[PDB]
Amino acid sequence: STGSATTTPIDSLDDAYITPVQIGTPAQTLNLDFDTGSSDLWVFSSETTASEVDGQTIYTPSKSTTAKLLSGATWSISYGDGSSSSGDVYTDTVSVGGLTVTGQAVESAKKVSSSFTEDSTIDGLLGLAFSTLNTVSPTQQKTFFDNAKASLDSPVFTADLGYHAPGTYNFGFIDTTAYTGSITYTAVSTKQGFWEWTSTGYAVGSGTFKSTSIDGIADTGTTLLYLPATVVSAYWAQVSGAKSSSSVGGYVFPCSATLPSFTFGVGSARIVIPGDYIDFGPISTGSSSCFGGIQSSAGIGINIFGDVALKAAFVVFNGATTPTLGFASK
Repeated sequence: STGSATTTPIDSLDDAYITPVQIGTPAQTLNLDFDTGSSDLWVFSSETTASEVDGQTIYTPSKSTTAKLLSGATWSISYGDGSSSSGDVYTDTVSVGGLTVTGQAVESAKKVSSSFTEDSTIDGLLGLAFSTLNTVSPTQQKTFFDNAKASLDSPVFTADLGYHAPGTYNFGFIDTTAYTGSITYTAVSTKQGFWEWTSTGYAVGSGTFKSTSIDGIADTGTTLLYLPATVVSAYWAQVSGAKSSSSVGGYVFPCSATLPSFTFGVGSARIVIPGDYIDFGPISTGSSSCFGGIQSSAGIGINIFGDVALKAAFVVFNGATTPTLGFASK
């Protein structure tokens, strides 16, 4: 089998991407944030505290003839941005772009933190990291990809995120029309549960490529590119007036600037992020200070190849017995 679904930016900045997902019988369609940095499929629901729902579409398990309470199971998750959610668990039929999994754990939120409530466009998350990170207790549950894998034509999914435009998540096949050149594959460590890999270096604008190993995670659920402070300083030093602002929480730059590109290495191959992809707009409405799309990872504990990086590439998440990642230009 295969599946293919369009993913759409939630706003004019590409702060996140939503993909429609069918849950239950009859189908209830929710727009989920596909997150290769986490491993829970959780949704706003008829069980979510009413004051914490503000415009989201909810899953109502009592209206699904295929929903079954997973007795005794609870979940609770906290994300790198400080947000969180928790609740109980159902199993139900879940379909993405024509690919159907029966018995998928659908984690129903009883509580969500303010940032989720405040984002009316995201009805939940669909985790695509390794199932060892799944938070369901006392019986850990598998991701949608893990459950689908054996049925897929090939044990892979691909992320083709758009810049200020829709893109595609494919399951079970590699669309050879969706990228240019060849796909360069690179090793993955699953030891932390992430799609963790090592970039071979970077360049700023037309500058020379610096060969240096940068371990990080391919994370569709993170907006920006988080890299070591040395790399990030080298980038922003090429932008007149750019500075790190403790009050804003990262590098800002004059909105009048033209940003240089940023290149990252995948083996001997190179992925170029155009400068425009690094502009996240005014820090507050009407400000002439703009927020940068490349930020330091120094306070995180891990480097994160988020959407800013991934949207410059066609990315293969290869879930073969030894997983690997593939990157192609497009």
